[PDB]
Amino acid sequence: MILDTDYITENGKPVIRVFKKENGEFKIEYDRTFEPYFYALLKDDSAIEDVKKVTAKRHGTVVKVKRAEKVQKKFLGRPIEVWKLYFNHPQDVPAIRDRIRAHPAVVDIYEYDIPFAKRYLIDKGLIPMEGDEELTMLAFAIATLYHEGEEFGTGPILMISYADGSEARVITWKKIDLPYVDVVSTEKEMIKRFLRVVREKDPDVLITYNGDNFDFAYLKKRCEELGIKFTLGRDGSEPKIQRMGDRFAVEVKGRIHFDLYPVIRRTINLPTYTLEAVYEAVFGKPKEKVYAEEIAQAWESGEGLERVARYSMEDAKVTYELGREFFPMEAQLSRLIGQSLWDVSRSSTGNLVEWFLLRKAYKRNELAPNKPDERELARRRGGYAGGYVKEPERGLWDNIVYLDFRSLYPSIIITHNVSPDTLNREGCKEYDVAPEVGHKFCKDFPGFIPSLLGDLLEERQKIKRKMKATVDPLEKKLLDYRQRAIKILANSFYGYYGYAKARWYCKECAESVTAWGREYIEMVIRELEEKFGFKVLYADTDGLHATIPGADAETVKKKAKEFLKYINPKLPGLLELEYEGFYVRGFFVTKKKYAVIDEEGKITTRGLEIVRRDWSEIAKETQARVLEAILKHGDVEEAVRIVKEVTEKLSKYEVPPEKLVIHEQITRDLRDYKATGPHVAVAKRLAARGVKIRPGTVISYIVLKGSGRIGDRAIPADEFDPTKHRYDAEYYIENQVLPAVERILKAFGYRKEDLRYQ
DNA sequence: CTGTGGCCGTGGTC
DNA sequence: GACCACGGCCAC
Ligand SMILES: Nc1ncnc2c1ncn2[C@H]1C[C@H](O)[C@@H](COP(=O)(O)OP(=O)(O)OP(=O)(O)O)O1
Ligand SMILES: [Mg+2]
Ligand SMILES: [Mg+2]
Ligand SMILES: [Mn+2]
Repeated sequence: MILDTDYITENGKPVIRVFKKENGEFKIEYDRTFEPYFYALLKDDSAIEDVKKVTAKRHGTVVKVKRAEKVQKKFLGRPIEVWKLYFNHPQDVPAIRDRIRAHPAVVDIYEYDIPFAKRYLIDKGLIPMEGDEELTMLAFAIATLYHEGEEFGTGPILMISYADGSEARVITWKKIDLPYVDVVSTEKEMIKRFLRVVREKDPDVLITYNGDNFDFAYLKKRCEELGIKFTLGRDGSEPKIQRMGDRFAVEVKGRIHFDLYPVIRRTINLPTYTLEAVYEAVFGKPKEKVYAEEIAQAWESGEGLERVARYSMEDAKVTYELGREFFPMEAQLSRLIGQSLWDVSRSSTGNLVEWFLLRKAYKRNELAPNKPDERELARRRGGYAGGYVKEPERGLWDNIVYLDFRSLYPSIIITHNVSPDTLNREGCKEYDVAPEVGHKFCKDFPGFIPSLLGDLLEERQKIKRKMKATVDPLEKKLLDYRQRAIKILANSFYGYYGYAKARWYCKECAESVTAWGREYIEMVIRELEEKFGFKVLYADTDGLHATIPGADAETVKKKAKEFLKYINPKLPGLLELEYEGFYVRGFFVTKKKYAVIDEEGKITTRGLEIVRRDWSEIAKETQARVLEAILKHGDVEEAVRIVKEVTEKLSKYEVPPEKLVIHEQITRDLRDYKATGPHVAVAKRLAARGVKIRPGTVISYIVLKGSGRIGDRAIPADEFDPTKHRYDAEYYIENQVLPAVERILKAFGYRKEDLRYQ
């Protein structure tokens, strides 16, 4: 099983290294035969003579074209002649490429920015993570001495916990009478002890939660301060701090550093992303949090250190368990993209598509288009029309069926062959004409991307089957995640068409797909309402809620199933409308915002404050009980009672601070805020106190009593003291709770005045 | 930073 | 007050 590739340099020449685990044995395979290259398109092949003489000087050594050879390839399906330019070292490519491209006789150059080790994986047809090979895994975590306002890594590490299938232990340098703690003499010894555990357990995978940004950087800092070599790689090396825009990523050569945070952040929708919060959401159970001041208080006194050691040990065990649960998803993705697990688990979905496309293109002999330059970027800024959203019938509706297209946009792309290599192509024999926008797509031969989406849909269907059959709830949720991930990947191929930085960019494709989406959903609505007696209550892009007014439950279900048997045979190719759900009661507040209740009493909520991270819990909690009182009890006067009790509770300061907190992400550098809302305001004041804020920081705040701008009244959550200053009960009633519930109770004739406390 | 459609609170213009 | 960009997050 191939884990990774890289290259090192020996004698000025590149040597590729393949990291493999075969029959339980770790191997490093060396390939010295592989030659970096890119392609050049010429006005005429006589100019190759002059092009071959281009040189660059890098670090006082002349760089030259090692060898040129004329190759036949295809570009968007069409034949094309290019010159393959080989070189002696990968670094030769960035050094010479601009000067090759600037040559008068060179129309353009191609595939000049593919990393050499990944070029090797693609060109050699190697897929990481294939095989029954069993990998070993080890998680670790750290607990550190912390005081507000000190530089990173100033305080010593106090404990390094670690966990795998067998044990879960804490190394520390103070005496903790617990059975999983190993006390050693010094911090330096604690670390050197951790180093040996890893070397001797020899894990294939190293699992952390935010290790890319916290744990490994702290360890590196302590190692420098204590004079330790931080030897974790299987080749003896220290961890390699790669860079990835605003964040960092940490490699550990020969092993897979599996950092959970990017995957969890991508998969689970939480207001905050503490390890406790993530653990709770995946496994159901709570995790106690001990705090940096608690930790430091215990350490400087000797007392209460066993709560800290337990907390440390649970971090590792929980990290390991999260690691075990999500690893199969990342492995399969690794196989589907054809890149390392280390990459795919940190990759944007754009780069995942790009890397999948590059690999398939090599197998098809399709020269890849280039990422756009700044001028092509600017001519791609135009938008295009998206999906049809129907304004919902409002009020309370009974016996609601939900009908929804399977994998709609991918299914359109495949059925109508929507690809840049088939758009207005040649003199073709059959085409499909997109409605409204008119683009013609050749049907004589399969388009590049259309020919590839099918298998992604099968893979999802296969996982979906496994999911619907699985009874163990934990395994069913993880399987829900995997099938959602493959669905988002497949839809990302559609979005890629309209992605400005995309290689195989194609706005006509993108807008042809949406336009077909609109035609199909509107045809279904019209057939439902004008010929089968349904009232469509709501509809979005490719799904719709519908009922037969006045009919009983079993009539709606029977007529809905009848309609599907009628419509699906008139649908072309993979277009298929699915029976997706039935609800005894539902009500629709606005576009994107509704709630429905199934026959078992499960309320499904979409879009409403309940589901958002950035409303306070007290608003979300009240809306949930209102929703239950209406949808499950039909008792609207109880809903009202609920609201008035919560408004009276806020007025009397009887709601705890935690339900008052608001969570809002900083998405960009503070300097770049054209408008400064409350969360930004709080952020800027922390930034002024020397507190690192970066895109992805989640700000937690409460607004205090007062008036004026709300950002003027707002404070970090951790800093609210109910004794010293009281919270803005007025704010939470009129700006949080009442807008959340009145958008529902409006439909029953309640005005805000009916919900407040006198 | 895969796409567009959309709700909604905040606070900057008059 | 009206007007209305900006920003955040959600439904597809
Ligand atoms: N994250 C996304 N990125 C891009 N396009 C999206 C995304 N989510 C939804 N869309 C588009 C493409 C989908 O075909 C269409 C309708 O969404 P949806 O019904 O949720 O998915 P789907 O039809 O592909 O899968 P499913 O079989 O679960 O219904 O909206
Ligand atoms: Mg569906
Ligand atoms: Mg849908
Ligand atoms: Mn669908």
